[PDB]
Amino acid sequence: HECRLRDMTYSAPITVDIEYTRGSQRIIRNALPIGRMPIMLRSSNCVLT
Amino acid sequence: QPMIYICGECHTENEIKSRDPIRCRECGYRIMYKKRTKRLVVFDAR
Amino acid sequence: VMGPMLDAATRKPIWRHEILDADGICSPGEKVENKQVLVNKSMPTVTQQPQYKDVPITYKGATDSYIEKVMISSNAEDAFLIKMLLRQ
Amino acid sequence: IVQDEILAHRLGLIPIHADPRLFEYRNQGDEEGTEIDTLQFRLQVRCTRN
Amino acid sequence: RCPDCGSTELVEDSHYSQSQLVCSDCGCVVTEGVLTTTFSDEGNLREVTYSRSTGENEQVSRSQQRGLRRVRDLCRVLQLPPTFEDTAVAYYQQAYRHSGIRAARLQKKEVLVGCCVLITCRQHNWPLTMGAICTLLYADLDVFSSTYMQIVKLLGLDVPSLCLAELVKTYCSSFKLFQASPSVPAKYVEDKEKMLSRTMQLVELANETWLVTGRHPLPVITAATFLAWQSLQPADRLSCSLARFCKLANVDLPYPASSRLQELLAVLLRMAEQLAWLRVLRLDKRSVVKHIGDLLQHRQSLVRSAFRDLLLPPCMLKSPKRICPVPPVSTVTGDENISDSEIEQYLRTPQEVRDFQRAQA
Amino acid sequence: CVVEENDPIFERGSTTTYSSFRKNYYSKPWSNKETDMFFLAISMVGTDFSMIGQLFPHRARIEIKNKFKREEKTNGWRIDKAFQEKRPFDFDFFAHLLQKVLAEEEKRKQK
Amino acid sequence: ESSGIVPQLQNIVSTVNLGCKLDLKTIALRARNAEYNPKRFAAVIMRIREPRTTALIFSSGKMVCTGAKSEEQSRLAARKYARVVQKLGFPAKFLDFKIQNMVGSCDVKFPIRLEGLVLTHQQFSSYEPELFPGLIYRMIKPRIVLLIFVSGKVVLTGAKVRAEIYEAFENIYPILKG
Ligand SMILES: [Zn+2]
Ligand SMILES: [Zn+2]
Repeated sequence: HECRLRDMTYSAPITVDIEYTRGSQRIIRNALPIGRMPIMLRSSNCVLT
Repeated sequence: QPMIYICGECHTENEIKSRDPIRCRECGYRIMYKKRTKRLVVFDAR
Repeated sequence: VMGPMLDAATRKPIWRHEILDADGICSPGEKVENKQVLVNKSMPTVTQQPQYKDVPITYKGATDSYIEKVMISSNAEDAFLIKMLLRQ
Repeated sequence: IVQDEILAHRLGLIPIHADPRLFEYRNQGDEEGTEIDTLQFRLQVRCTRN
Repeated sequence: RCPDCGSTELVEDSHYSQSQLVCSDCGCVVTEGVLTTTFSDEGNLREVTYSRSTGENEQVSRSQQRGLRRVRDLCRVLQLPPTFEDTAVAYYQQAYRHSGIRAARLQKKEVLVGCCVLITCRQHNWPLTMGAICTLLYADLDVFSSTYMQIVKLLGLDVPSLCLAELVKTYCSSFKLFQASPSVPAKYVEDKEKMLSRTMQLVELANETWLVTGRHPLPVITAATFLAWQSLQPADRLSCSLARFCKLANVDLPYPASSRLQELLAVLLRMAEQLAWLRVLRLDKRSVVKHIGDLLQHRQSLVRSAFRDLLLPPCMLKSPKRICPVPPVSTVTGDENISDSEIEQYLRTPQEVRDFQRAQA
Repeated sequence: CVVEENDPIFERGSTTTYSSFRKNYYSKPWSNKETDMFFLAISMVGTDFSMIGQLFPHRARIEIKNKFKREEKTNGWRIDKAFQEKRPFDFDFFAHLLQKVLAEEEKRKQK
Repeated sequence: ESSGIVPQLQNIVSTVNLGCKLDLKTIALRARNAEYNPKRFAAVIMRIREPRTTALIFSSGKMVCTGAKSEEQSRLAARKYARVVQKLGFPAKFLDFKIQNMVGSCDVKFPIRLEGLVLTHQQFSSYEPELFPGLIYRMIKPRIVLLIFVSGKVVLTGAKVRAEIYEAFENIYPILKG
């Protein structure tokens, strides 16, 4: 309802844990946002369920 | 001039001036309604 | 949002800005007629002193409408969204 | 929560026990009303927690 | 003016969906009819921006284009709104107008990108730490600050001060003591709103007690949030240390955070001494944590009395008896010189010349 | 291929990071005898830091310059006395004193 | 209603030309207190028994004398440097001497709200506590850049005469006091 009132999107932040090599030294990240997926209402992760 | 508004969840009378971040005390809700006018309004029963 | 342009002859707002409140936003509970402004919005023309031109939100309607609520929200872009709920 | 127009319509539908023979019809216009052809009923209710 | 009566009372009154500028005295129609577009007409007019219609985006070098693309990439990584992106690109173009920044180093232009992003973030009262800016900008703090000072001196743009409360809220959202995660037990998990309010009160106290002025704000914020987290439950957290809290919260421990914590605890001890029951209890830097909340209840009069009985670095409050000692004025100039003995003693002897030549051979 | 040569690091919290502003310099303090022999070298050579750095292998030229600036700002009379006194440049005995200083710092590390 | 406080000049910088070419190699070779490294820097550093002075002599005859406490002391040091260069075997002269910059320090003996100062004089001030603890003020009637600390100490620079620094401090004192 707040999203409808404020004319914004009802989405959740998509996060991922990754591992890469910067200078041949492996560096890992436990939580990094990459996008936002619009969450369907009454879904598993929705606040209404 | 004191401009008064009402919070969406607290329903408390908050006074804010122009060009201020829309917020309510003791909460963080960002929905602010305007109180009903005090002028006389005439209605017809038809 | 500019305040109501009070008429110096009668010290009262003009017929167009009659429904506006002290902040230039129409207050709930009143009736809105044809060719009446709801928000006395003024925007700059540069994008040295800024030059604001008025672009009010006039109400186009054959019949009268009553304002039930006026919601004011602020987005992340410092943009103020004003929604007036007209009822007939 | 009830709309102003709906409230006014409901109030208009409420009958009045006043004797109509003792009153007269209001002339064209004259919204202020006169003692002979008008009756005033005040309704002030403020709801609060017990 | 009216063509008939000459009056200037021309009002735009739409009569049944007909725009018309008509005189209000005699009703003479001055102008009528307006030419709009229609929807299919509106749909078939294509949106072309000034960036292409005016003629720009062509007199731009590949270096300026790379800088603009880096600005946009950093803005999108930080998830700033398109308004922030537009302000950042506008400020970057304005800075690039100057020749000194135009013909500069690669690191210079990278720091220029970072500083334009920082100025855009500051102009909207948005908190963003220069540390994270440098971390995401591939630069060092020394050159970053040098180029920032150079560009602000060259431009002269408004530089709003970083608000303390916004940075406090931004840093408090970082800590993971809100949701019970597998690593952190439930005991360390605390309320978000109450802890944020306590941290805000503590940082306001620090700002009013001359603790953040001159020093980095983030260590003070860390000390305040640590004190809040300890005061919300002093029992289970009496043994926890600053390094332990930083390790638990997965946050880089600031170096002066310990000193800020010690100074803030000293201020809280002074407030306790000002209060009656606490001064009778005779608390210390380890037992005042349970009464910090009470200290913040009426901190106004407590701080007033504490100032009645200024916060300066410890190196200056060591009884400065002789402040800025007056040096003896020595304007003895002689006639024009002194003698040639000093010249001879300055001149290098042949022996020393030969020794230096042998050494540096 | 990397056959378990390196270990993953649980650093760089994605939330935020701060600045350091101090990276490398990390000098090492002097001592009384070292200050005495430094004043001796000043009296023997002068203000040219190149020769001083060449004769001092274990101390950096930048540290020597910092010490000279500190002495000029704090103890001016000592610098004046050092410039007043003079000593011919010695090489073998200077190397012997360098070996003595190496032995002294070794004994200090032992202590 | 004077302020009652007088600043103290800690540095006087002045450039002066000798009017003749110089051989930096021989200048450094025939001197004990000579510091010069052509691969590092193209100036000879000369230091004397004046209270505090450093001369950066170049081959084109231009030398900058810094560290002095007064204009007369700086002139005396520059003349001593010219005499040393002449004794080194060069036709050095003392021409085109003018004070280029002077740095001074002062204290007001009360704390200053840097945030309030920058909010009041933003167009003439800059405050970035994350970079430098001192607020940087740039005034024009003084013609001086000032570093102001929370402890109440102000360092002024960018002037040409002692009177400029004095009137600068006298003008900035009521602003800091208020
Ligand atoms: Zn609220
Ligand atoms: Zn007319």
